Amino acid sequence: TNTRGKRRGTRYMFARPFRKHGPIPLSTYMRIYKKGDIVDIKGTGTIQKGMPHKCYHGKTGRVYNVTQHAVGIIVNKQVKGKILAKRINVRIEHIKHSKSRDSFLQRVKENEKKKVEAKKEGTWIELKRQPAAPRPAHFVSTKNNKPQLLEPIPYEF
Amino acid sequence: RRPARCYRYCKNKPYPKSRFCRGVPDPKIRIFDLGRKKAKVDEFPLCAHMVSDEYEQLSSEALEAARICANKYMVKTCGKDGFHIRVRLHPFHVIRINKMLSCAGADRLQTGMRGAFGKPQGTVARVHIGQVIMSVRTKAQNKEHVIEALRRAKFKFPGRQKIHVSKKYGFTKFNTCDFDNMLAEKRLIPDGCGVKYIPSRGPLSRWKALH
Amino acid sequence: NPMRELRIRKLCLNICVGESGDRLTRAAKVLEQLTGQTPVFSKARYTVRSFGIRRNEKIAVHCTVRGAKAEEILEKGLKVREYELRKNNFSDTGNFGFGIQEHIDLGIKYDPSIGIYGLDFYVVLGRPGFSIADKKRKTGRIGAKHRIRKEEAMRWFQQKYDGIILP
Amino acid sequence: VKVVKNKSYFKRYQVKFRRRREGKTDYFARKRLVIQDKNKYNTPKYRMIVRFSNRDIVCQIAYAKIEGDMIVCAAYSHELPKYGISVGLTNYAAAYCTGLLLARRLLNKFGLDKVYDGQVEITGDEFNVESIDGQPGAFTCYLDAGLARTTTGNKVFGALKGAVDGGLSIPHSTKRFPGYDVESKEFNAEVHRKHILGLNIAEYMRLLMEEDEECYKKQFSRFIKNGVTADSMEEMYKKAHAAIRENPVHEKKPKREVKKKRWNRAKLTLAQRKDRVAQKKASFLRAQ
Amino acid sequence: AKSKNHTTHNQSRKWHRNGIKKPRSQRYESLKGVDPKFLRNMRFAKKHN
RNA sequence: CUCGCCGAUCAAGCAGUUUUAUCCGGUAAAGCCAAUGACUAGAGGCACCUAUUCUCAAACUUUAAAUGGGUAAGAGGCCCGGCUCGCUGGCGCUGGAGCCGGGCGUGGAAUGCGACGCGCCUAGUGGGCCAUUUUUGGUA
RNA sequence: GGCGGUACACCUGUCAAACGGUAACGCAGGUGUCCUAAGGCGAGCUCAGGGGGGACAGAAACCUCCCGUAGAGCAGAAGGG
RNA sequence: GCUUACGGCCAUACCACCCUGGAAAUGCCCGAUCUCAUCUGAACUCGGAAGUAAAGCAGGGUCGGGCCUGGUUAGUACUUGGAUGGGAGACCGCCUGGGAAUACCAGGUGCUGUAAGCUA
Ligand SMILES: [Mg+2]
Ligand SMILES: [Mg+2]
Ligand SMILES: [Mg+2]
Ligand SMILES: [Mg+2]
Ligand SMILES: [Mg+2]
Ligand SMILES: [Mg+2]
Ligand SMILES: [Mg+2]
Ligand SMILES: [Mg+2]
Ligand SMILES: [Mg+2]
Ligand SMILES: [Mg+2]
Ligand SMILES: [Mg+2]
Ligand SMILES: [Mg+2]
Repeated sequence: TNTRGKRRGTRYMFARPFRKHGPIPLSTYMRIYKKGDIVDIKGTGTIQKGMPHKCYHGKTGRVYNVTQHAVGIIVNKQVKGKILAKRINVRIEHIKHSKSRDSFLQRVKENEKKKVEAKKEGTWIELKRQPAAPRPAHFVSTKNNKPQLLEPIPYEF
Repeated sequence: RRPARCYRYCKNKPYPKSRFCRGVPDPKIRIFDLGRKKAKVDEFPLCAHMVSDEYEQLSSEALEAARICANKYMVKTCGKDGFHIRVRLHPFHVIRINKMLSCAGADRLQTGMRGAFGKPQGTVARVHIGQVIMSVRTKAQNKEHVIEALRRAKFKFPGRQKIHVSKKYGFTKFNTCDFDNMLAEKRLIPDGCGVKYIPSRGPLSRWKALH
Repeated sequence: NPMRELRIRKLCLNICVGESGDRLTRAAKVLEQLTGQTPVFSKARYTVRSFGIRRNEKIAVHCTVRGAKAEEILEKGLKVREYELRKNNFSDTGNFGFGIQEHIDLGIKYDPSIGIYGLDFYVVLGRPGFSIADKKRKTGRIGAKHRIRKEEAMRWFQQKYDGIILP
Repeated sequence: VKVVKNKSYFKRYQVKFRRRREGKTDYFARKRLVIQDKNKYNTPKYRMIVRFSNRDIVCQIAYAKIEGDMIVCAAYSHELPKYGISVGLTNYAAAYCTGLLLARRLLNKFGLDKVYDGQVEITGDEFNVESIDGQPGAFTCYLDAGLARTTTGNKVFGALKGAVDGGLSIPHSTKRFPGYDVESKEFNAEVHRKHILGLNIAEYMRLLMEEDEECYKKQFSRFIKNGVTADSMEEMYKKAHAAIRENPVHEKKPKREVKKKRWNRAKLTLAQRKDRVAQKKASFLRAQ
Repeated sequence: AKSKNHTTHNQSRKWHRNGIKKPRSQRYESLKGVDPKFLRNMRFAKKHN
């Protein structure tokens, strides 16, 4: 069978991108991670301290504890057929702010920006998102765009 | 050895002779270019291939036997300096053979399928559908001899092969209808058996060296 | 032009004796009485039986002279060469060097105990501004129009010392 | 000889950081110096930057941000002629005054210049400003030596001594101050006060006149033409220390609106870049 | 007498039989594992307001 | 058993499914004129050296899918004010967190469904076999 | 079955089908140690290799210059860094 | 526009060669008494101001290498799902969706934050 090593199979996930080796850019160190914010988990082989396990590389959770160099994350991990809330300690070099909820917070502020206009104008502009509706009826002009006759080309070996 | 019916299909992953697969015997074919290989591009304009129609693996012995069959017919019909045969399949996939399974024994660590991973037996060339097996470049008037030389070498190969007279000029990657026009514009320079593509996007000193 | 004066930066010399022992420490005294400064011993990189050396043993001693004392020792060393050298003694990167068989021809009396050692003079020619590649902060490259060439350093030997360069 | 700088060399090549290729920033030391603990949540981690050119001393205070660290206060050594120091703008005494200027200027804009006066009279001994209960805490920062080799007597510790005497709470020890004997591991204070007030400069001005007055006029040419003699060295820097603690605030210069005349030539356009090749090709064909 | 070594064949059908329930993130999540210095001051900020 | 429907898809909440947004990966393919390794042929320059060329990798890879994994799609939200702290500190608001009060439904993707809600006890089983596809050993 | 082997407790790469997991007496290997530093920290330094040179000195001793993305080294297997 | 200090992203920033530039500033440069430092004041450290563009640095140049971006490759390769499709098989076609990479070609080559200073 396989080995139960903590880094078995992490040859490529913990490696660094091509021509992106060396020291970690310091902007990643000066990012503030408060409690309850959504962060991604992407382990780096450069910082061998506070590494997340390979099962959390690519997962996303929220921060519950903040320390000097690391952050406590609550991550979901499916073991066999149950999903468990894992509290893992990961240094800030292996995490980053998740832009998943940023699209939601952008829409929340934009929803509150457009409904206060209704209280000042008297409209009911719908705020709900809608799937891609069927294409409406349109006229396709052929003034300077004549339909070109296409034909299947003969076979060439 | 074992007949080629047993190692015909690309059933296993490519198993090359490397740091891990040690003990591979030397392939049967060691020479891939024959004829007047030291010929210029304008000397052998015609080119004909032996294109493979099946996704199989050709043994190194078949590549060696078909090379000799094609080489001997080109010498007697076009002279020893009137062709340049290029076997374009190098046997890199190593086929394995299990032990000589016998009745029983108090040694050899096994008698049946116990520890069945076999030792390297030979080398085959995994060919794809549409992949060239052998290429022959000759003069324009030797087309009938090349088609026949490659036709006789198909019998040394399993599966189905097609003999296709390429539109490229010799062993290059440029069509005959565009080859002579690119020589006039100094975009191609003869480099050994083929040409070297010279773009208009280098130092201008290299452009002055051509004109 | 004044900032391109082809001056000498350092005159490096070394005594490569066979192995360590009393012969080496007496060879280092030859350099300190020639250069006026305590030299530095050099250990062997590997172990070579055909040379009689092993790893991490002092087999050579060397020294470095920088100021006006460097061109003074170079003047005494070129007297033994009769103010003339070959052409291949000059490197394509400027600086050159030569060798002296007997150190007694450098202006000192021979001691019967201290055997006559042979040294190896290699002068590293320079130019005002070459220290930018040695300083730590803002370390920069010299450049093509400022580094010394072979024929440029040969003319320096023919003008400052009136030397004869053998073909 | 095989070429090492081939296409595969530059393809696989990974350039260092710009501040690393230029040899200005030590990112190994910067990571441990400017990065704030994560349980601080944007608490500014200040640092005192001391840099030396061939003619000027720079003293800055900044805190790291993602878009680039923001300079809070900056004091230069060419601002000393305003306070009396006309020459020797890069010595250990000017470093103390440039650090003292940065310390008194920072506390002036933060409104706590009346508190934390430091040492008005210079003793040279160990001094650390302490925060008074009930009063706003003392400004705490750290020394950013940069690439300077922190040897005992480096002028980065003169600006460090000038800042801790101005009211800044910078942690340090007297091991790297000029006057720390390594074999006895004892620190003498009055010998440090000599380098602070330039007494070690006055001794050099005196021994040159007593040995070779021609070499004295070469070493201190601008000292004698500015009326700065060896006997007025200690008192000149003392007047600057008093003048700095009185008027530390910097007055910016009014920006002069100019014609915006760029001197060097601009890049050749794609038309000029192609026509130059078309002209070289035509010139090569006429010659043959 | 050899047998089958390892299998995950029927497991997915057994997992979704009673459903793969996500962990219920209850309101006011617990404070176990937080920084003891942070919890010490937080318990001082609660006994004085 | 706790509820929900009763008592108005009230709305939440949920999903072996999509949608939107956001990350994760190094397999297929591709590449080796890019690195590591393997390999064929000439050619140029003063065996190498340079520019090309044939053919490859499962324990190689610049590059890189499809399918897939995680997360987010609101009142447990958003915004505002006050207060507490022994933690943090130039700056009782500098951080931070906690507590309290107030304001604002156009519940702010689609579809479906009562919550596969919360427990307790628990038998049987723990020899499996087969097919499409993927895939290892083996001539099979 | 026995003999052999240990696939019996572990580790690397692969198998493994781009989350994780995933078998065979699958593959290529490693382990029952070693280290008062080969642990900790600070400072300085740059390596492998190649080239030009330079008494004895040569294909390899030492000095020196230039080039050198790490191609060296990091106790060990391999991968990562 | 430019010169520095600290930076952010970390080659559109690198590499080679060529040319131009010193207003301030920078750099080289001038010295070793003190602090300090080495075999050696080269470096490091310290003291200084005779020279001003040789180098650094900056800005240009190259049908430059590299890098970056886009096009082409290509709806190609591959791939989700489907068939009592084809073929002895190897494999292939179609249906339903998703969709690459090199060669090749073209363009571009640092952007910017805080602070201080200067209009050759
Ligand atoms: Mg294994
Ligand atoms: Mg383990
Ligand atoms: Mg550790
Ligand atoms: Mg059994
Ligand atoms: Mg079993
Ligand atoms: Mg079983
Ligand atoms: Mg049971
Ligand atoms: Mg049981
Ligand atoms: Mg077990
Ligand atoms: Mg998978
Ligand atoms: Mg110039
Ligand atoms: Mg280019």
